[PDB]
Amino acid sequence: MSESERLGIVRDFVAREILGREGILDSLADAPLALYERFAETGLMNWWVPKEHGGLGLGLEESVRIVSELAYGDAGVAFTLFLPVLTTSMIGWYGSEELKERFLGPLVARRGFCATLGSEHEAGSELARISTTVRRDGDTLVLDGTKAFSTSTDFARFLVVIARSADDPARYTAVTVPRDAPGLRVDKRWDVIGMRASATYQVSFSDCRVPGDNALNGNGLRLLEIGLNASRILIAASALGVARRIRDVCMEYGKTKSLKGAPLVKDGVFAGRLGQFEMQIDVMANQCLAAARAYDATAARPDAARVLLRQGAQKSALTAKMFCGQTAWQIASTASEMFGGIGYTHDMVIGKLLRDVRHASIIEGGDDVLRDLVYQRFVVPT
Amino acid sequence: MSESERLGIVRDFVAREILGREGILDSLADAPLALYERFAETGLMNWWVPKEHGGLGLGLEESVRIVSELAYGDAGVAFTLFLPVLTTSMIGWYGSEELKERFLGPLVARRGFCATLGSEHEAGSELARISTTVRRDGDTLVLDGTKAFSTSTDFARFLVVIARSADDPARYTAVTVPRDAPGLRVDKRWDVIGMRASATYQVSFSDCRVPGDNALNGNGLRLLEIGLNASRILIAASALGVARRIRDVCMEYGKTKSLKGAPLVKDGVFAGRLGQFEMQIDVMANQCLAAARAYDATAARPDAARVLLRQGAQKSALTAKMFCGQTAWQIASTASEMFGGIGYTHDMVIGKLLRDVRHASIIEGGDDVLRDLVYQRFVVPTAKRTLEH
Amino acid sequence: MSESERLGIVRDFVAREILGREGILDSLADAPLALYERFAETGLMNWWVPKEHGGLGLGLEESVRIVSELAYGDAGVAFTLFLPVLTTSMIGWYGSEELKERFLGPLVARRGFCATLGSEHEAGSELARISTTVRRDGDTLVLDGTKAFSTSTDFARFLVVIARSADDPARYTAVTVPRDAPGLRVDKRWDVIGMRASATYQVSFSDCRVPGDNALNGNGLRLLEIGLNASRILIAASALGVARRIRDVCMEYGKTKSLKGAPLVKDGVFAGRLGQFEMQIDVMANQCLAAARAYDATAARPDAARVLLRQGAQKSALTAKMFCGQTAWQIASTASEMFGGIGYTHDMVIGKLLRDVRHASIIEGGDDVLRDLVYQRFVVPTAKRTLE
Amino acid sequence: MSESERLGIVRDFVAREILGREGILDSLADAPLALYERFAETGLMNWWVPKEHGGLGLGLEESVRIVSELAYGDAGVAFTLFLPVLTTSMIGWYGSEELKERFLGPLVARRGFCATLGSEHEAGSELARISTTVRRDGDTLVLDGTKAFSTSTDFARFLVVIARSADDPARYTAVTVPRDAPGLRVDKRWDVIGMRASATYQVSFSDCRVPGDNALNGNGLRLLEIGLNASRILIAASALGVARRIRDVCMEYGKTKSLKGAPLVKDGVFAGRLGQFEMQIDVMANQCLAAARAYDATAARPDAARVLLRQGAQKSALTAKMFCGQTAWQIASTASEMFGGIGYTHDMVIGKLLRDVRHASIIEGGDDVLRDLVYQRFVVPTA
Ligand SMILES: Cc1cc2c(cc1C)N(C[C@H](O)[C@H](O)[C@H](O)COP(=O)(O)OP(=O)(O)OC[C@H]1O[C@@H](n3cnc4c(N)ncnc43)[C@H](O)[C@@H]1O)c1[nH]c(=O)[nH]c(=O)c1N2
Ligand SMILES: Cc1cc2c(cc1C)N(C[C@H](O)[C@H](O)[C@H](O)COP(=O)(O)OP(=O)(O)OC[C@H]1O[C@@H](n3cnc4c(N)ncnc43)[C@H](O)[C@@H]1O)c1[nH]c(=O)[nH]c(=O)c1N2
Ligand SMILES: Cc1cc2c(cc1C)N(C[C@H](O)[C@H](O)[C@H](O)COP(=O)(O)OP(=O)(O)OC[C@H]1O[C@@H](n3cnc4c(N)ncnc43)[C@H](O)[C@@H]1O)c1[nH]c(=O)[nH]c(=O)c1N2
Ligand SMILES: Cc1cc2c(cc1C)N(C[C@H](O)[C@H](O)[C@H](O)COP(=O)(O)OP(=O)(O)OC[C@H]1O[C@@H](n3cnc4c(N)ncnc43)[C@H](O)[C@@H]1O)c1[nH]c(=O)[nH]c(=O)c1N2
Repeated sequence: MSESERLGIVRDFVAREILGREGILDSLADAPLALYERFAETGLMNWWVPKEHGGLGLGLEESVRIVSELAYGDAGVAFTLFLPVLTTSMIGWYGSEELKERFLGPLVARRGFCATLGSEHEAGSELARISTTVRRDGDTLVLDGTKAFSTSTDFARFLVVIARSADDPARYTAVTVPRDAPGLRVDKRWDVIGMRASATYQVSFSDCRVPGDNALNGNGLRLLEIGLNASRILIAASALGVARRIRDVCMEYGKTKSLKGAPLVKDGVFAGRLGQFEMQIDVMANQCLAAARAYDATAARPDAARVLLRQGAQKSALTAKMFCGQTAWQIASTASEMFGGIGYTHDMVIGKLLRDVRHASIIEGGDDVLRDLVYQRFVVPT
Repeated sequence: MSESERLGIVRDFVAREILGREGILDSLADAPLALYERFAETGLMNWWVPKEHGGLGLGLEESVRIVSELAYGDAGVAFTLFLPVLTTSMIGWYGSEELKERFLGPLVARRGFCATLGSEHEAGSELARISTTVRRDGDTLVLDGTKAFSTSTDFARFLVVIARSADDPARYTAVTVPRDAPGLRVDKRWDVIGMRASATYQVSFSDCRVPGDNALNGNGLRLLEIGLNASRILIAASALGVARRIRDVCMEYGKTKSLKGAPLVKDGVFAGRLGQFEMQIDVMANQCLAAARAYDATAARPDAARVLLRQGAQKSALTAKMFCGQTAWQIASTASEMFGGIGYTHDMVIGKLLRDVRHASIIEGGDDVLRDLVYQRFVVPTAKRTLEH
Repeated sequence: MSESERLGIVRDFVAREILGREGILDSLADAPLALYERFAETGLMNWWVPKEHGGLGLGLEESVRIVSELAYGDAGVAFTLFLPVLTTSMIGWYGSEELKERFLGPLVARRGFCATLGSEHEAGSELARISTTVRRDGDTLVLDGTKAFSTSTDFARFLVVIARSADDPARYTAVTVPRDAPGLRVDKRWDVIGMRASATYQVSFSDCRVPGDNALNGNGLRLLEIGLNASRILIAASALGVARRIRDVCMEYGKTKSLKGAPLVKDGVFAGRLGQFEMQIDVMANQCLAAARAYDATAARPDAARVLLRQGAQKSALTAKMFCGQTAWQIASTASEMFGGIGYTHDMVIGKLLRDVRHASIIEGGDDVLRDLVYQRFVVPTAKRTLE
Repeated sequence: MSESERLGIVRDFVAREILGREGILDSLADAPLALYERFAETGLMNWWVPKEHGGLGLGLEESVRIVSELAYGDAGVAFTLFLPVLTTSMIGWYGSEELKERFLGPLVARRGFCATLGSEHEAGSELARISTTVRRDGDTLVLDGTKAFSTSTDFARFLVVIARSADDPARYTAVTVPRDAPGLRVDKRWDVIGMRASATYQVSFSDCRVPGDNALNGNGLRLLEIGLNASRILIAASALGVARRIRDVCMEYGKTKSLKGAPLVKDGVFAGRLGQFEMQIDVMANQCLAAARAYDATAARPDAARVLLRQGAQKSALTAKMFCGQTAWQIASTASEMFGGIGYTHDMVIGKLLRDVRHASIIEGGDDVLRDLVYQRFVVPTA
């Protein structure tokens, strides 16, 4: 199947299961929504997983296009569908071959979800301070602690938990945990203000025991940073998709709205806003594609796992999320006033799109964290 | 009671009835919420209505402070409680003595709401194009048409409707209508994204008959512009109140959030944001008060109704709502990213405050409409006369 | 005469001596320009100095209107003419009666300038770290050190220098120094990017000796903060004046520029920008007037000097300079693109007005300094109190 | 000659002839400055001209890197050196072989400048209203009219003038004119507020006669739009280079400025600003490269001239100039306040860089014009 044919399948899924269903998608309905099963039936679930595990092995450049099309429909749906790339990419590069086969093989075959548990309430983004601990006890690993936010965990097949070693407090380990391990408790689902088609949870571990072979190889904080390269780029692509939707929603309104005796699409102030939007969308698209191409070129190296350990955070993954999160938010903010009073009602979608797009600058590192990281890694040394 | 004790009563009301009860206020609950009757128990309902019409006669300058305090708790509650100033000010200035005694005379003692119906879907802000018509039938006026948005109408005691005459080339008339006039239908309540403690309705008229004496005296679109001077200033005051709440929510979060081994209130980036917020709040407050003082000075003139026909839209009422609506949105927008992931949840109030404060730049004229009005009314005539000219 | 007649005199001065003379004012010519002596002849120099010293004693509210009219013509001319209020207000409240008669009397009668020397290179705005010292030597004070920027000093009658005592753990003192004091050296004039009708200097002291009675009474850094209340409000009023000029320059251009077959003043995008400008000018004006009225109400109190030591920096003086500096810069930035290519030449004044208005957010404390000061003085203590 | 080697030559030229010389560069000195002859001596003048006319034939992608390096030193020097691409690309695609041999050949070998005269005062960007006229007189063309702004004209070898046909008012023609043609008058040099190492002129024509074959083939307004694809992308690349310089000036100041007991490079507000600048520079770079790569792919087609007549303005050329002009101005605006009082003096370069970068959003179409063009061409039709 061609790349163009796959994108048409995604576009038909959006038109068929998302567009016109903003009501249910924005309702924080019992998870998972049936539409996720419908996406499974496309054959495109986990589309990035390598062919060695029965996946399609699609590159991140193609993923940018897929995610932009999904998020045009609903950013919470796109998020839920691409975010497992964070977990699978960490397992792909730093798990043993037997661990990869135990978890990734079934993930693809069963059309399932997985999740990564990094965030904690008190540590915040200062991840050296995380308090979730992992202890060796014979042939098992023992997890204890509370993890603040993780998406899809309740219906995931397995999780990767970033933990600090109690044995050596200077050591951090990523630990694979199956969903129904003893001692794993889903504490609650968060009442998110947007992306309300996604489900995000607080999770607690108390004497949670898993086999010793379940740890990934490497500093868990460095592995997390590497896994976030893919998800940060696709969060940027999601913001691009919402901005495209906002543009199209403005044009649909402008065709029928009258001002000064003509459709609003003929008005100079409106034209100026939409031309600025289109410029911004063009730049966001080129930035996402540049970042994805760089990601794919590195992942194609036969030594990619070792190369990525040296690299850590990819500069253009950080800058793509920063730029697209800021720009799509600014587009939504402008458009939130372009529909008069009806734009202040749920009869128009712009209110939802604005809440949805707000996630991009917040999740996986806010812009204070990421500005500092870009500065320390790519300005100070240069 | 002093002005200071009245504001203490308003603050106590917000503390007792609004703060901590944000869930019900954001729920679009069946209207009117019981808290509006509880506000009437303070003695402050319709606080601006002149002494000559049975009210406390508080000035708009004091109203700015009252609204700011109410909106600090909830902008939709504030909005519901001050918006009738638009209606009562038009009737007080331009209604006949008989009409004023019939509708304004009892309003304060009844603790009643009233509403103004200007907006329409097809006309937009081009109200010269309104399609709600008023036709004369002997000593009676007959209304027909659909009005797009009006706040509190369902539980209001009476309304003022802006209509175009069906008997004249281009004549506009403000017509007073009791809530239960036959022919008046409340079509639906709007599912608003914020201010969900306020209730706003679409309303239709079919052969709705009222006495000819129910028409206010004057060009109805000019009367509406004059009435909007007060509500535009108080919308600005509401945005100021929400901005003060956002500042305080940031400080409360910063006291217990840790960064680099110390509370966030010690961080330089945080301090910079809050110092900027405080500057913007100070500027908003001085603009609202300046606009209100100017309004009060005109309204105290003995010929105020005649003066206001000549003046029309007050420049600083327009610029107050423009500035405060923009600034408070910018503050909420900045603050929406200052709480990390928990700020993306309903565990924090910022998401609600962002939806609430968004109303200020939209309602009673968006900023494209208001920039053009300021330009045409004040910039163009001035440009004739400048030292650079 | 009346306040309106006074403002007409200022407007006439601007129309006759400033407007149309962009080239000379922007040239960093030998200072002071002759137009300053022309202004002296109006009888309005040092218009704020109290009548007890021969001055007109005009309030800061009126000063806002005067300065905005001057700055409409040229922000550097306005700056040069109002900035001595920083120095004279400190001397007026915290100098001895003898010191006030020795310096303020002649300043008015002789139509002179004076300056305040606070800023230093190494200390920056962290003026607790200033390295300019003052040492007692019997009944005389001895000053040593380098001061970074001070306006009009070379042709000023006298200065007030903020110094750190060499005889105390941490004592700061404001010291009056006559221009002809031996040991006072004007190192150089700064080649400023805008306000090139003003002259600002680096100044050094070496064994510069003055009588002990030349010291003002009080913590020198607090006195400075109090003196800056007036000058910060008037910097705000200057930015307001420049914003008014930018609005008017846009309207004059728009009347004769054609677009889509009609004057640009009929265009919707233009109307929106100018409506936004006018909103911002109105808000700036009301902020400046509020700050000035609060300043005037405090200064009218019989115990004003004592009250001001307790109050220090005035919240609305800081917020006025912050707001007007940011807003006038935003207006100039927008306008710098509104004239097409001719706007990128000296045939239009917008390039100069942009450079001129840039001063307002930089001078007398940048916005990083001022946001932090507003935060520490007004946000942190009131967070002890709030309904939430 | 590797590409990295060529870029090293450019960087060495910037270090030798530009850095530390802001005084002279900002002074609107007698033009052309001697440094342009020094650039000619590198062998890189007119580096984009195809090898068919003796040029190096470098693509626009490499040109983006070259211009960014030049503009890092001085945007006005960069502008003067790359802007002839507008003129040469028009002649290359729409001139006859004889015209190309007559004007493009010698341009490369003689290391000269050429210029395009499009803008007019009364027409503004409403170019259908241009009033400069061209009339046929036998086998010759007669030009009459005043052109508002043209860069390097006084020392150019030749010009392309956009004119309206006096015979058929519906027709627009691009006409090549030798600099020394009788009837061509350089009226004045504009006193520009920035890029004061460049020279831009008002030019008038009175009975200016040239051979008929000096005309390019095609609608002159469409040809101008096509030529502007390259120059608009390189204006964006110039703004990028100035933004990189501003970042570096901030870092050099922050290393020696003290704040709360530590160098300013340790301060959180400063780090936030510079991290934001670096993100914006990365995005600008990737947008310029994407636009240049699309330009190069189209220019490499055998039928490029025909393809480009259909295409007209390239979307990503417009969006690159729009984005980079806005972003680099915003960076300059923020930095103009980051140096305290010394930043308000000519002891610091930020004042000049601010004036320099201001050109990018203004020249070759302001953003009101370009937002409307992007809207009409790329938003409205895509139903
Ligand atoms: C819907 C949804 C979905 C998910 C998640 C959250 C949400 C809301 N997350 C967690 C999310 O990625 C996380 O919330 C963000 O990275 C932000 O980190 P914190 O909330 O800890 O705030 P954090 O502590 O980083 O920042 C909070 C505030 O503190 C200030 N601050 C922080 N750093 C600063 C600095 N350097 N300088 C100045 N100020 C600074 C700022 O005001 C900032 O807004 C997650 N997690 C996970 O592990 N797996 C998952 O699947 C998901 N998915
Ligand atoms: C919660 C709530 C409560 C109320 C109301 C609304 C809501 C949402 N209103 C109505 C409200 O005041 C009204 O919606 C606003 O004035 C805006 O008018 P329109 O919705 O018609 O949009 P409008 O047609 O004015 O604008 C829609 C869009 O058109 C564009 N546009 C409009 N004018 C333009 C211009 N000059 N130039 C360029 N673009 C332009 C802009 O994109 C703008 O966003 C009301 N009404 C009433 O009568 N009584 C009441 O009590 C209330 N209360
Ligand atoms: C034309 C002209 C005229 C005058 C003056 C200057 C000029 C240019 N001044 C001096 C002027 O008031 C002084 O330049 C400003 O107050 C700023 O002080 P510094 O230059 O020391 O920079 P300062 O050290 O305050 O700031 C420099 C940079 O450091 C950063 N920074 C500083 N504080 C920060 C913070 N808290 N947080 C984060 N970042 C921070 C910022 O990047 C800022 O731009 C003056 N002086 C005088 O005594 N008498 C006079 O008459 C005049 N008049
Ligand atoms: C240093 C320098 C160098 C050069 C040039 C200029 C300068 C200053 N130019 C000319 C330059 O490209 C030209 O100035 C710009 O394209 C802008 O065109 P106009 O100046 O005619 O203003 P234009 O008329 O396009 O715009 C002026 C103002 O009108 C308003 N406006 C315009 N269009 C609008 C719209 N659609 N909607 C709303 N408002 C609108 C805006 O306020 C705008 O700022 C040139 N020319 C040439 O032929 N050859 C060359 O080499 C050069 N190089």
